[PDB]
Amino acid sequence: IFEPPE
Amino acid sequence: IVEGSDAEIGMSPWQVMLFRKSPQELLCGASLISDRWVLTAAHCLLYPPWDKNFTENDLLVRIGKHSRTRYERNIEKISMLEKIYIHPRYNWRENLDRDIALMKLKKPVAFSDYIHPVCLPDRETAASLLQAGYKGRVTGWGNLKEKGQPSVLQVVNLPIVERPVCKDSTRIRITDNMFCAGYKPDEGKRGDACEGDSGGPFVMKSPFNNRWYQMGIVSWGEGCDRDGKYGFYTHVFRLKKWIQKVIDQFGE
Amino acid sequence: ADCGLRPLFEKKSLEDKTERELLESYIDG
Ligand SMILES: *[C@@H]1O[C@H](CO)[C@@H](O)[C@H](O)[C@H]1NC(C)=O
Ligand SMILES: OC[C@H]1O[C@@H](O)[C@H](O)[C@@H](O)[C@@H]1O
Ligand code: NA
Ligand code: NA
Repeated sequence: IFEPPE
Repeated sequence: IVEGSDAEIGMSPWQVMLFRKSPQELLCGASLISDRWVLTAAHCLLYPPWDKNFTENDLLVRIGKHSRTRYERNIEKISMLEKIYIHPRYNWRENLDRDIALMKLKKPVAFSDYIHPVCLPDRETAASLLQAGYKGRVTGWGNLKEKGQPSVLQVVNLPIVERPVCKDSTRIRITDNMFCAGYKPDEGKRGDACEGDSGGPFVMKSPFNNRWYQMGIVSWGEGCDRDGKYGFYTHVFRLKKWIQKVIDQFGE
Repeated sequence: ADCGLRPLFEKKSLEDKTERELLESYIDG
């Protein structure tokens, strides 16, 4: 699982 | 990276993560060679037998990173690409000859404690440093082994191996556009790039001027860290004329 | 043109933990 930006 | 260790903060500030927009995933490594251009391996982008053919709209690059999965607020940048350029004589049919590609950012990236490009070499720096036994450095978020994935950028220092040894240990046709590197069984020490490391940099530090130069790009190997086998790397100086030709006309 | 000098290392006269092994390989042998 990859942590999201913005 | 196999038998490496954690990168230190800021150790490899040109290191770039090639990133698929959807599904989200880590594709390759890559490197920052100026505020406008990232350098990578062609088989990262185009490999027709596995239906690989990523256009610019498909990818993002993440620069400044340390952790593999975390969003590193206030440290990393993310950029859309403007265009991809693969070497026109890239040979995927056989041996991955000329396994290089350029990627142009849409916007110039700002440099910082974590984002800084690396040098490409000149003929002299090439001659001097590309020698059997001289060591360089590979960085990557690739597989730890042949768990699994590292938590942070991994680093290993590896010796360049003499052409005959490289040639005599694979049954694939080596071209002068490749070099190989890694330790031999009788040298004890271990270490290799792995899946996920493809496209990332093999750097050397010049003792003439103290700058890091990218002599290679992770291209391929058979398994990872196997005795009697070696990592193959794309000879960057050999292909430097294509690199400049591309930049001068699309650097804008 | 400032290529390859790291802000956290070379620009402040700090070495990383393993670059010396790079240089040990250029001088030894
Ligand atoms: C790869 O993608 C391009 C651009 O969408 C497409 O036109 C082509 O058929 C594909 N094959 C290539 C570039 O070899
Ligand atoms: O499936 C392939 C890989 O699985 C892993 O669990 C092992 O540690 C690797 O060395 C092996 O080659
Ligand atoms: Na690279
Ligand atoms: Na090996």
